[PDB]
Amino acid sequence: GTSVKPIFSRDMNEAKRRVRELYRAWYREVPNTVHLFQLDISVKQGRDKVREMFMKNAHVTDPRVVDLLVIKGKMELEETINVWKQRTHIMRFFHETEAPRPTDFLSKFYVGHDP
Amino acid sequence: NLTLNFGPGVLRLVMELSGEMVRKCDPHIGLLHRGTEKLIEYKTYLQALPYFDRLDYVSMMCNEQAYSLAVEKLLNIQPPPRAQWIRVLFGEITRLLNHIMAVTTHALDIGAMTPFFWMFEEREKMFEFYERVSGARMHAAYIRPGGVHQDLPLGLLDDIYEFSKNFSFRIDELEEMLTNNRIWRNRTVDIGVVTAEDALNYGFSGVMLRGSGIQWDLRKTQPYDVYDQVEFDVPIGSRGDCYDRYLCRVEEMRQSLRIISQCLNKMPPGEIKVDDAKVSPPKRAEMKTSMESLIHHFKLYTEGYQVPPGATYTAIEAPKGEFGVYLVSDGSSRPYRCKIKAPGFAHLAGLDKMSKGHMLADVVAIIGTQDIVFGEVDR
Amino acid sequence: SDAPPLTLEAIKDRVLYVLKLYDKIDPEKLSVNSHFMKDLGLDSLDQVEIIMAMEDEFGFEIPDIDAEKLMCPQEIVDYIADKKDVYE
Amino acid sequence: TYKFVNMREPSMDMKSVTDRAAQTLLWTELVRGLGMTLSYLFREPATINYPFEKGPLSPRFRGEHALRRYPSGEERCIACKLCEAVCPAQAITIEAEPRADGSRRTTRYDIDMTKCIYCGFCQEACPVDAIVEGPNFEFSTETHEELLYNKEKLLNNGDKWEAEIAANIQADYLYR
Amino acid sequence: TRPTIRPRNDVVHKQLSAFGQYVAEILPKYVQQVQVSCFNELEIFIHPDGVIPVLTFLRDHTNAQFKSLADLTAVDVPTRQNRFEIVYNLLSLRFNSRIRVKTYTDELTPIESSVTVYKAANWYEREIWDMFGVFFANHPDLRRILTDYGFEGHPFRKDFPLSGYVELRYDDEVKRVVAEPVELAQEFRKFDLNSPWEAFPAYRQPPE
Amino acid sequence: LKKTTGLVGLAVCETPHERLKILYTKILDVLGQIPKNAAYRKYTEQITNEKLGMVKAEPDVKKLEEQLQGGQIEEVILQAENELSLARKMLRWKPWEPLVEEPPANQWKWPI
Ligand SMILES: CCCCCCCCCCCC(=O)SCCNC(=O)CCNC(=O)[C@H](O)C(C)(C)COP(=O)(O)O
Ligand code: SF4
Ligand code: SF4
Repeated sequence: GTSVKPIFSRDMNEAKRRVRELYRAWYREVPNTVHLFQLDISVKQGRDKVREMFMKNAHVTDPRVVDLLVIKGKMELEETINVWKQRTHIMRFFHETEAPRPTDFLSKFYVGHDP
Repeated sequence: NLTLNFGPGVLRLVMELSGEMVRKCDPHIGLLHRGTEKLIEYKTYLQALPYFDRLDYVSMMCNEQAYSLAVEKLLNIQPPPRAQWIRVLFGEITRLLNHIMAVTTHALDIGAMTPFFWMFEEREKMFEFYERVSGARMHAAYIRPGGVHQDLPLGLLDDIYEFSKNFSFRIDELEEMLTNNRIWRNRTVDIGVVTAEDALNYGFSGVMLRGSGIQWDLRKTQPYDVYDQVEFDVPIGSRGDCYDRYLCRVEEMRQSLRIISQCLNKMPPGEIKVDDAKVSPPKRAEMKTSMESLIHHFKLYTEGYQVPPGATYTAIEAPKGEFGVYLVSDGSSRPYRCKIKAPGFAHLAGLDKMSKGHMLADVVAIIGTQDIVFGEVDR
Repeated sequence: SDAPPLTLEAIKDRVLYVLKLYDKIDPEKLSVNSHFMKDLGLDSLDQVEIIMAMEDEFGFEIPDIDAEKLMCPQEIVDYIADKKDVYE
Repeated sequence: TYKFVNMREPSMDMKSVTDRAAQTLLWTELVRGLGMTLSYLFREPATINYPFEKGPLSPRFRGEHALRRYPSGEERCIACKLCEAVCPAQAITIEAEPRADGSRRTTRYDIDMTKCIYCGFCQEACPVDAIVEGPNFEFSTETHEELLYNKEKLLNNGDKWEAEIAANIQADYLYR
Repeated sequence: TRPTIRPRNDVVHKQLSAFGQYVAEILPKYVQQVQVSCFNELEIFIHPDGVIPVLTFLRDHTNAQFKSLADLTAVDVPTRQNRFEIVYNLLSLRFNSRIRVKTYTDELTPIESSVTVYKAANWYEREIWDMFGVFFANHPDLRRILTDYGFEGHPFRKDFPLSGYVELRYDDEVKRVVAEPVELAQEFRKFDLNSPWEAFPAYRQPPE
Repeated sequence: LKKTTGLVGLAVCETPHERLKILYTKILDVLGQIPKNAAYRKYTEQITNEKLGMVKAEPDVKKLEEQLQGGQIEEVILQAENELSLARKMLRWKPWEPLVEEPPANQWKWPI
């Protein structure tokens, strides 16, 4: 069985279509946001960041999770349109001020007990 | 039709203007959200009591009374009569503080600004009463889920009587400066009119209901402490505008003076907290001389008292409207859930409806007449 | 030169030019009959990116219901030819 | 019972209409408000002359914390950790160990004055009247660090304020 | 029952029980259970699909007419398969009464929005979405209302840490306010206040 | 005739008897389409028949307002309209059917 109630999409095709529309909207909006918020980054960097944030959730195989993520992304885009955020909120996506945590075993062994 | 953001109590307001009129007004909140409802779950009931003073800092003992009533209902206990009379007397005094603050702040936002000082003198005197009883001017924590923390000092009732027999002249001077003023009337009359059906459906409570002609008051319909034992009148508006609500608040101040007089005259003797040492801590002498008293003091001040499992919704007539707490207890000494219903939330939600087809300067008046304090709105 | 009708040749030149404008596609591999998936190594996001670029140069909105079937430049040029209503 | 606040119908006879027109044209209520303000001008102001005059207080006042001690000179605190457990803001940190003579005493007693909410729970949970909330309130600071009290600072506060602290405790302990 | 025990009212209990039976008879398709507490508080547990009908009934029936929506909130109980519990509190001025309607849902199952029934629910619904992550369908505009812009996660869930995951400060190198992973100078001391020796035998559970 | 009923946005209704009779007749007509065994039908029919019998047997207004136990007859007409709308919505919904489905095993078990 395992019958569940839908949100917006009956199967994966509709969820993929909604993801595509959200990506189109973000891609179109990136240069306007860069100009309006007076960011130090370029349009290329903003579009690359949008692509990275979209591909971060590429392993989701549940239409309900996918369209819930689409709803969240639409809400965030709407937040960005109306200048409800500020420069800091937009720039929190890049972590320009955080030190780069290492990945290999030896560096993590040297810094501390963190696995 | 331009869009503008009135940015940074403190409030952010995004509104569209078509010339002088207001098309849409959306308030953004969350600037004073500290997460009280989540921090409460990590504290015992006594430890979670002081949060309610910070909830609505213009009316503090009312929040204390609401939380105490909820915890008492869950505990299946009742306070002694003297504690209830103190609660009622203090609640009335707090109502005066809240109404003074609201009316004077509304007038100052309009631009009068003299009654602000005139009545903040009396507010300072009220702070002293709060201070004498609990040692704190504003964040009192006087009212506890067993009654009150301490008895009144031996010279408090006389001072309350002396103060409360000269307040009528202060209210009369405020009305002289404001009630019949043509500028004030033009600023307030027929502003933010709300119908009774819309006020009911939009979740409004308190004066916002009574200003629209609805005859509703939680102290009369659902008395909690000693209210069914005191007589007072309930002002009712006729137009639903800001002027009617201002008049209702002034009349509520006068009726609060009436109830204060009744409470002063009819003070009973007895103890001030429930004689159940498993809920209320014992006296210091008993703790320092009795073994059971010491054990109970230790366990109450370290672990707390266990509340039987269950969920309750307790609502009181706070000076800003119906103030409620939905408390869920799982049987331990820490509440499982504490949802707080503040009338400011619903009032600010209905602000957008109430500010349709009004000037930009009318939004300030409507916000003032809503009696909005963002501590309770944001929680 | 002033305003000649959109030839099936000039449309192909413009489409190919804005395809070379893409940074992820090298000029020495793509063809008019190339496929985006296996002859160039792109997923759906570059496909919508490519489609969006075409919309900007051409100037006409392309709906998503039928932009997913533009899988190679051939059917792309056929789509603008049909939408612009140009024959040969 | 209920009252009506705005249910008055104005009279429509000639005299009342003329009176309202005269009020509109001659600004009688504005003059009345001006007279009220003028009358308020000629009375004594309520201002006190700080810092030479201080506002009234009571023995129950909560101010800067202090640690008291017995008349013999030994500190009252016994490291029962009730005040730490009852503190709503978790502003009290206590560490203890047996002393040289085996007495139960604290080795660390820290109160973070920037975390404390001055609710008085600590002074009422104490079974030996060790920690008290003193009556001092003029202890502002130019740096954040000096508001993090340790055991030495609290003991110094107790030794400094013991006179009026004990006077207030004597005056109020019958209500507790 | 000495003056230290809260007095018990039986007439209100009987009236609430009778009205609960009446409501459960009228709407047998949606109501799953009816309860009356020992302190005279009536609550009704219904199916998620009956949010719009039942509420409408309680707002429009000549015998119920629960006109006012006092409060709307959610409760998180992670041990349940249906994690979140939605609570509606209704006040009837004509009959001077209060009722409670309870519904269940999970992370992915949406609940039909009751803005059409009660306008006051509007902001309340947003609050739930801000704090728990419950999605309300057919809402006029559903977005965060309390948390910061771009805040990740729903704070009021039981698995959300008390101090969150990020903290704000000001950086002079970038000349702006930045967010960092949270690091506390003093860790929040966790107290094991719960004790053995159960206190209420009336709530004892079977030993399964 | 009274004026300014007191509730903002509620107008004074002239000849309220005819409006009440028409509304109650329409409510009964809509209820006639609900199945007989439905509890909603019998309960609402009983209430509406009682109200109609009380409104038809009293020509006065103040005495009728006192008898109806609703007060301010205009809001009684408003409640009649609300009941009619609810009856139509209920005929659409059909809530007399059996339960949709049982809840999970320990859905409503408190504590935990
Ligand atoms: C300037 C500052 C910019 C800030 C950026 C803000 C980021 C907003 C984030 C929006 C919310 C989301 O991520 S929405 C989360 C997106 N959901 C999914 O990806 C689920 C299914 N995924 C897939 O199908 C494939 O991975 C996929 C590659 C997607 C499809 O490839 P194709 O169809 O080609 O085959
Ligand atoms: S006054 Fe309250 S918050 Fe301050 S240290 Fe004492 S118990 Fe803690
Ligand atoms: S309650 Fe008193 S005796 Fe116990 S640790 Fe605190 S200060 Fe010391």
